[PDB]
Amino acid sequence: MFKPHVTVACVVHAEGKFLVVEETINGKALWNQPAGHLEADETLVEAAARELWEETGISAQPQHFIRMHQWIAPDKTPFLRFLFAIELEQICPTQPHDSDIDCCRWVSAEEILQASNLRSPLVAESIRCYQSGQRYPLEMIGDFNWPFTK
Ligand SMILES: [Mn+2]
Ligand SMILES: [Mn+2]
Repeated sequence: MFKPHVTVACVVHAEGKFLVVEETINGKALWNQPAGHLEADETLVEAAARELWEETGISAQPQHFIRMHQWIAPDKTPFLRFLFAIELEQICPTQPHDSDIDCCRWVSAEEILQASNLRSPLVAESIRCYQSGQRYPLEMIGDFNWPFTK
């Protein structure tokens, strides 16, 4: 049965900047949203909150649903990437709990769109969706008669 990879990602915004994670991937440092795979017996939204925590060490629940992109990666690996928005009042400290993460930067929209080191083109598209003002309720992609405790 064809299954596809399912990932979650978060636009995090505060004081006019966005949070970005810097991973080194074979020798170069790239930027992504905080993003991750969805794991088993997990809610998308739950998954987004864990990947945020793991990649940045921020405790925050995703606040809205921006959009989902379905795309294929350069090596033909298929994705359903669920994108979310969180707003905070101010830039908050960060501390990744994942080894693969080198660091977090808080950066302007135009730095992300001009940047030549993005992990994929969805990283800038993401900022383009955010900026369109598109958001939705979390309930758009929510769970149904979930067996486990939230
Ligand atoms: Mn991760
Ligand atoms: Mn992960």
